[PDB]
Amino acid sequence: NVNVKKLLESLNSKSLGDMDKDSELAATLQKMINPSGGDGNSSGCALHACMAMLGYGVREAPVPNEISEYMTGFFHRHLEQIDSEGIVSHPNETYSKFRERIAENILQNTSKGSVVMISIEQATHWIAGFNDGEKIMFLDVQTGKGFNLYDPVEKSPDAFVDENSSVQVIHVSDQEFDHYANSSSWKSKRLC
Repeated sequence: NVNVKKLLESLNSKSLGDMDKDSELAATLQKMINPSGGDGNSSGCALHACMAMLGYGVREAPVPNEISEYMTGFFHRHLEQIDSEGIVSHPNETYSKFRERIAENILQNTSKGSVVMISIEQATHWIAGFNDGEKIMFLDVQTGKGFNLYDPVEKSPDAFVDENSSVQVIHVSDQEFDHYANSSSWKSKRLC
């Protein structure tokens, strides 16, 4: 049974930059949460990443035919935030700087140990964010990457972000995460 505290300890002892940390954790979680390497709707992976980082457990994300159990209606209280402008890239902004700037917004509006669901360009793609107290870790546990904007190719930290790129930071409530935790659907998802 997967102990997330001990993954973080181990990881945070490494002389790796923050992006590489995120990338390592996410690749590790991807194998557990998305073993099938599915590439459809990423919201369930991102939610399962959130659940894992909050200490509820590491479970396999719903596959497409399990979406209708719970994920189908998950965001109903957040539809306006998901459609809003959110945080828009600046011209000539590198991936690393846009990341840092997203991170600062999240760190200012969230408390330590919290998580957020991050919509990329109005739900074009979902990633997760974990506030460890000093920094935000960005986790794409569907594809096994840290911060990305759902480009069809990998992007280095010094690549330029395309104009008008955006993310919407969705503050899913502690109630919403707990509700999921107490559902049949979560409980039938395979532990590990």
